[PDB]
Amino acid sequence: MREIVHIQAGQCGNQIGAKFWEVISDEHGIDPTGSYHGDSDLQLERINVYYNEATGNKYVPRAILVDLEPGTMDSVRSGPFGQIFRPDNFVFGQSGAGNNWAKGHYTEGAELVDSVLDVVRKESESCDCLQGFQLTHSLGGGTGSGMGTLLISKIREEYPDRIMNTFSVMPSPKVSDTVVEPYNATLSVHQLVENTDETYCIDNEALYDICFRTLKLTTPTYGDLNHLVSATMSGVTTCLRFPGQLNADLRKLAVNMVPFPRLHFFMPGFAPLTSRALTVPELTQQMFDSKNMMAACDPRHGRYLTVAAIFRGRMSMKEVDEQMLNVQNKNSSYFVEWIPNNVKTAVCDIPPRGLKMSATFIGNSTAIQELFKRISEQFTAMFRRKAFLHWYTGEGMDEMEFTEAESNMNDLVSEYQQYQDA
Amino acid sequence: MRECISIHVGQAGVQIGNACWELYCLEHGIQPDGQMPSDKTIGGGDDSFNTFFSETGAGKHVPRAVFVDLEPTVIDEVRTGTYRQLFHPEQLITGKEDAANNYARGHYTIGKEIIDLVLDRIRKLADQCTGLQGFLVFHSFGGGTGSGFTSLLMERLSVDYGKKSKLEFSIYPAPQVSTAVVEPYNSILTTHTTLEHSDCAFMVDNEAIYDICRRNLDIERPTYTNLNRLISQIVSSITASLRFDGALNVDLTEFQTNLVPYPRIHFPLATYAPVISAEKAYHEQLSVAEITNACFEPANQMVKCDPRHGKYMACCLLYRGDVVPKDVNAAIATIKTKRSIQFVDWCPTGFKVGINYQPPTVVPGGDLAKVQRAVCMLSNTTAIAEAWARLDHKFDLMYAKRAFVHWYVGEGMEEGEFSEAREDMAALEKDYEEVGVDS
Amino acid sequence: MYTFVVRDENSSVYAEVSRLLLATGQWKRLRKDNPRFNLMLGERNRLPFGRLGHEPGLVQLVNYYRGADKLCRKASLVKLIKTSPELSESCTWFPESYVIYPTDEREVFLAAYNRRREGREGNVWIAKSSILISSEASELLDFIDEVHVIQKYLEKPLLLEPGHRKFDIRSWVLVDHLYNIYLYREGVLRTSSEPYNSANFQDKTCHLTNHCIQKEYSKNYGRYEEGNEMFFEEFNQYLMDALNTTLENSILLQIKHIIRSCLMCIEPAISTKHLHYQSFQLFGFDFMVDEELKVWLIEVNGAPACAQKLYAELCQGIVDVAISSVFPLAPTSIFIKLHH
Amino acid sequence: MEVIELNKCTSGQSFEVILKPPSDPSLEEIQKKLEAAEERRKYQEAELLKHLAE
Ligand SMILES: Nc1nc2c(ncn2[C@@H]2O[C@H](COP(=O)(O)OP(=O)(O)OP(=O)(O)O)[C@@H](O)[C@H]2O)c(=O)[nH]1
Ligand SMILES: COc1cc2c(c(OC)c1OC)-c1ccc(SC)c(=O)cc1[C@H](NC(C)=O)CC2
Ligand SMILES: Nc1nc2c(ncn2[C@@H]2O[C@H](COP(=O)(O)OP(=O)(O)O)[C@@H](O)[C@H]2O)c(=O)[nH]1
Ligand SMILES: [Cl-]
Ligand SMILES: [Mg+2]
Ligand SMILES: [Mg+2]
Ligand SMILES: [Mg+2]
Ligand SMILES: [Mg+2]
Ligand SMILES: [Mg+2]
Ligand SMILES: [Mg+2]
Ligand SMILES: [Mg+2]
Repeated sequence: MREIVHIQAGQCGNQIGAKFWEVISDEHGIDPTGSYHGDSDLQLERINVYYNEATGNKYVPRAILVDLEPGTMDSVRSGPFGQIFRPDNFVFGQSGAGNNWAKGHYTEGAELVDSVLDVVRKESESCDCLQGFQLTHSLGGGTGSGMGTLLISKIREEYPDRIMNTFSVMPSPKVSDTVVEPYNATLSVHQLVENTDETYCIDNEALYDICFRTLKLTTPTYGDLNHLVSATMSGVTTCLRFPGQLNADLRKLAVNMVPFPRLHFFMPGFAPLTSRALTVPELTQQMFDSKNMMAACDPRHGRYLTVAAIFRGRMSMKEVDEQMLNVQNKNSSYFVEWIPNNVKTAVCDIPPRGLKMSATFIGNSTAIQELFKRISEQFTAMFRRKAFLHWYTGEGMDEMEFTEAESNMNDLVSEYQQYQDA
Repeated sequence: MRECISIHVGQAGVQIGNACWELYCLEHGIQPDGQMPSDKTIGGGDDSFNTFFSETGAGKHVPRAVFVDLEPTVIDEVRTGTYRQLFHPEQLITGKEDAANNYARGHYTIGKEIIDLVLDRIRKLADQCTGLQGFLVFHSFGGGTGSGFTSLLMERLSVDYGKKSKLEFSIYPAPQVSTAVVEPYNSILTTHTTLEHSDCAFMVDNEAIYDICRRNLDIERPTYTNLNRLISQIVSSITASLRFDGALNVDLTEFQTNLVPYPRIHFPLATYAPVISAEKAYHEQLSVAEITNACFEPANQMVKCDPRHGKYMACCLLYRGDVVPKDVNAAIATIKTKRSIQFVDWCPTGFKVGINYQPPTVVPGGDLAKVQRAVCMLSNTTAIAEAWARLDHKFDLMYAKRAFVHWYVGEGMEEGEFSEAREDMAALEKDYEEVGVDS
Repeated sequence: MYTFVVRDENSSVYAEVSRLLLATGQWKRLRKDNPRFNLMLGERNRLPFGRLGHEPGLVQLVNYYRGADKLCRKASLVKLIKTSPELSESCTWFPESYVIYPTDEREVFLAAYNRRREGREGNVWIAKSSILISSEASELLDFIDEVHVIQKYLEKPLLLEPGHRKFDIRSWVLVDHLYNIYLYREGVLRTSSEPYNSANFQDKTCHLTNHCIQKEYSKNYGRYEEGNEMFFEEFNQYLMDALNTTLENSILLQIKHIIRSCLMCIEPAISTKHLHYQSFQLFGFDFMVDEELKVWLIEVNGAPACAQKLYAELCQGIVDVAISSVFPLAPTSIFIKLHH
Repeated sequence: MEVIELNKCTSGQSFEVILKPPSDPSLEEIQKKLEAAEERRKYQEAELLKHLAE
């Protein structure tokens, strides 16, 4: 359990992915050319988890950039850290997906998927011991939603005993592009229930609300939304990337955070929310607050199955344990009493850029059903009148596949409610 | 002379292994490189210390030890550290990917691929023993390797080395230490599979070691290095009788004879004192009366329980340093009347006492203080059952909902094995009841 | 905000404490099987003491001393008093009882019985378990043989006038986490409004000293006090007028002595000075008083109910000295502090 | 209270002080149960690759 292979699919996945590589390269002291110019070594210790070592002390990301149209991937190469990526890891089509799950999954994406798997296999063969894969993508579009879930299924066929991790961006009417996003999301959620170990639910509704309320931005761009995501992605991968006292790989995270196979859709959080010094009680209070959650769900409307906190910066370990147990013991109604010791805490000395200290939250709450209900209602509103189905049935699908995906997500909601009342 | 091979399984086993063999080296005057100036017999001699150390013609003193872990980073610290020259590379064994805090993965999936390799390296050590006694197995209850692979090894050691003794040093899980959430499963699965195959098992609750480091050494947040150095003192006090010349606990079978009347009931409660801070640079030396008194306080035990509500089957005192029999007899008589020491009806209510005049060595610049007399009390009490009851309750809470079971079933284990293992712990709890009360 | 759990539904004392803790606006109740608590109001039987004091960060308290049943079980009390090198032989205040089983005191019971049957000192003995009375040994042994004790029945009790009636004195003792013994200054006498019989060797009405068993068997529930409960201001006045002594001198010095001797004996077995969980407990000592004003111990009740009017004051005393001593909030001591 | 069997040497000494008097599997089954786990893993992998082929 050493190397991780990153994949990024579609517009959202590549833009979020590019920001993730900006942040962690800066933390690990890797400049845009790929050269290490850093002060500490607590940066190179587990650098090979996300980077390969080429000759001349060059550190190149173990990343694969995927899209069905070249526009967004050309923008990544033109961007600040576009030099660092392997040029032959850019796998791109010309046609585009048209925000259609069917085009990404069945017709247009099926052409390109073998070329991606060749790069995945080329990267996986050179690994000393592959942990698994992490994917960044949206569920509202075509490529990242459709082809990303196709990639997940194909990667599982070839690597069935490796961990499959995802950073899935959920659609919302507040930051919506197309009206067919509930179809695309419902189809993808059904795929993610089967073929992933760990999914981080990054709701655009929450990211918009965090930018609009607090932070206080009247007009948030995708860059403002992605600032929160790249901060979160840095936070949750901290134990994988640095030598924290906690022993840390993707399988151990899955073993402890996932009590039941289908329930692996986590609710991330972050503090402080950024765009000057914060204490341990204030961090602990913020990360558990509903206003700091990256999924638009009140955790007070459900119960925590498992929780995973990651404090970053040089602080008192005693004060962390007191404050975590303060929050935990005195809000004990919102934790399940049938999984003892279900909140764990890790501490890393190196903080993120431009913060003295921070705290990242990872929660397997039953309140995540609110997110899936919201998409189920948006789905069913349109599906009961067969609205916009001609886009999908024109690509060879039929109504039965939609009916199944709807039933499967409603089962998932029903399953979260089953364990909430226990 | 009769040898003793020490096996170290998983992270906890290896890192505690480092603490023990570091200490052993300082106690015998063995240097990092392996030279022992005190040893005049080169390449042999069969002294009391040779039970743990073999010798080469060059004058290197090599631990009779095998370090095993399913991932390399922990054993790599042994290979890179101060005592790399101590161990021959064949002793240090590492897998690629680890057991992920899963008993089933460590036992069945990954363990099966590495078990024949580990027994071969043990056989290499065993072939160079004139008169082997048995084994000392260091591991964790909570860890996937420590639970899973250890139980497989303990099964295979009963086949391959049938008549030999097998002693356990087990690290019992504590949420202060940050465990996994599924360690209650791993603890009960490995205990079930190992129960028939282990002769004597010294449980060490990390909660007790953590709180002793907090309370006595005045540490804000004890690291593993703090815990292991404290634990290694207790291991040293237990193993001292094998390594040094004396006439008590002098062979591993005596631990079994003295402490274990019922074969299943083989979990003695260790109690060590004094634990003193190095910041207290001049401290007022504790007498034999005081440290023997400390052996009946719950604060100084290795497992947190109340011996007052239970019954002693055997009690055994291992003094180290400036002690004589008169001091111990005077201390025992004073303690007799004060404390409520209830023994079982069908056992002699006595204390088997051992003194080794060489006082407890400490690691230079360590948090522990150098003292002139210390004691470790090994006592088979029914109050240890409390530890099983806590752990069995944590199991029942999760297993009532089948929580985390799919991870074990996914590695080939069955749901029957959970309830099998649980019913054996239910039987074990009942065995402590039958022995520990009048009705 | 502190946290506590309730595992005894029909504890009138600790249900009142539960309500008084909520009145502070600083305690709040959890479901009973939640381990994350500061205070356990535990179940009376099979309280899981082994699982207490292991939850990290939480100082855990409980309202029962483990092994205090030693004192509170009638059979274990007799075994304790006899086998202890601090009480037996030296002690006199306990009526010398004997244990019988369905090792046993078949041998010992008949030793003292025979020399009493020779002399003029009466030979009445009362039988009970952890409610029969007879002068003959034959009439007791039948129901016994399918924990049982045979105690020396007090044939010469102190009488209340008018009426020549019998009583037993209940006094509440609170032993806190530091083992400071606190006697509640208001006690109570469970009287019997029916006059005391003597020559009748079969009747069991006045003979029984209870409040509840005096309800069913007797219609006369007393107009001179209500119900069958007399308090420390009235009984002190009766003693001063009739006997020319106070409650303090004649009786209360002996009560405080017996409370000390019983609790100090078990202290090193039950105390939680250097333990991973703390504990307090409310005991209810029951006493008898003979015609020479010597006080006799009858039974120590480990989970006692209080009297109706005294619930408000006593339960406030419990939360002040026992609970809030360990868990401070943001007098007129209602207790008498016995040392230890 | 009395002390019995006191032994001595330059390194130390030891004794007993009495206070009151008194009143399996085989190698075949191991490799069988291990291979039974392997077959159940291979069965669960087979049903997956079957289901993925669908
Ligand atoms: N005393 C002590 N306990 C430890 C140490 N390392 C881990 N533990 C404890 O052991 C349990 C975890 O077991 P590990 O030994 O880390 O796991 P492992 O046996 O390597 O198994 P995998 O990690 O799954 O391969 C936890 O309950 C820890 O508290 C150590 O150095 N000292
Ligand atoms: C990949 O890094 C992580 C590793 C683990 C964990 C982890 O998440 C913090 C991690 O993510 C930050 C981890 C997470 C959560 C829980 S709550 C049920 C848990 O019990 C156990 C763990 C484990 N160990 C500890 C001490 O927390 C597994 C290790
Ligand atoms: N947070 C975030 N969401 C995005 C971004 N770009 C697109 N989305 C969301 O993703 C969905 C559209 O997916 P997109 O990636 O454009 O389609 P694809 O390129 O075919 O995968 C919509 O619901 C958008 O709100 C981005 O940069 N950040
Ligand atoms: Cl053999
Ligand atoms: Mg085409
Ligand atoms: Mg091809
Ligand atoms: Mg788009
Ligand atoms: Mg390990
Ligand atoms: Mg020699
Ligand atoms: Mg054997
Ligand atoms: Mg597997």
